[PDB]
Amino acid sequence: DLADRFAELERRYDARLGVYVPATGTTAAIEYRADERFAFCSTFKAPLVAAVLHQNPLTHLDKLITYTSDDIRSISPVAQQHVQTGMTIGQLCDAAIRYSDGTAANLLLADLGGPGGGTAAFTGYLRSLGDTVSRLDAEEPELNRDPPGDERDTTTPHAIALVLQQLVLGNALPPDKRALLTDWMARNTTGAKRIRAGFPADWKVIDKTGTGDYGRANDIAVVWSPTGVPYVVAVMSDRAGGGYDAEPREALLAEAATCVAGVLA
Repeated sequence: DLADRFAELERRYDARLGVYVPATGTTAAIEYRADERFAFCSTFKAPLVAAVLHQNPLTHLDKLITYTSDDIRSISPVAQQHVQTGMTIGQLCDAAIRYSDGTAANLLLADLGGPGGGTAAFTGYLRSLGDTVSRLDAEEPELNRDPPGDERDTTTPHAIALVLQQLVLGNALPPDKRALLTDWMARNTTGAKRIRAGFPADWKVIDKTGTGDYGRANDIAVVWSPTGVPYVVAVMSDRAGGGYDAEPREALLAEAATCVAGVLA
């Protein structure tokens, strides 16, 4: 009945909802618009940190990266406070995952692929994980603003779930690197009202959110049942009918996750 429940969510919230939960050995795949493109918004910062971690020795995380206040062209709660100091790469990975800092992400992009090639190199990193569908094309903030229907800066819940399933559950990062990506997302500050709110509090929830224009509200998560069985949950939504300033409805994501929690019970 999962289709009819998800469709009622789309009726009630006036939204397009995309859900993908990969099949496990015990469970079938839960999928709803799972192969439609949704904007990444800030969800790309999780694989972005993975890409930085993967390409460099843990020594790189202590390289201090300098930037100005004019480099702050986006919501940057943490970077905001060093508009001349500089941060260490590990702290940008931190700010980019936990506070969704936009400046952190732009700097992490530049670290990854240089001044002109950050989004191509990020995209290439996903390609190397077997994701041939996702694309990042702009930096912060333009990547949150592409028109509905535009393929630029989009992923699919299917693609980003499979990517996530390789980063946290798979062997895409060495144990220590994997451990730090898992740490940052589990200490996220932004996801309380989305997938986390839809899952019973003794399931473990690790996530990275994205929010953008056209009512875009995303959460990608790995969750662990009380007995430790891991599931990956990608929930993406937009409310494009309302125009660029349409309000995102976090509660839609929480509800999606509640349905997911009820079939993985």
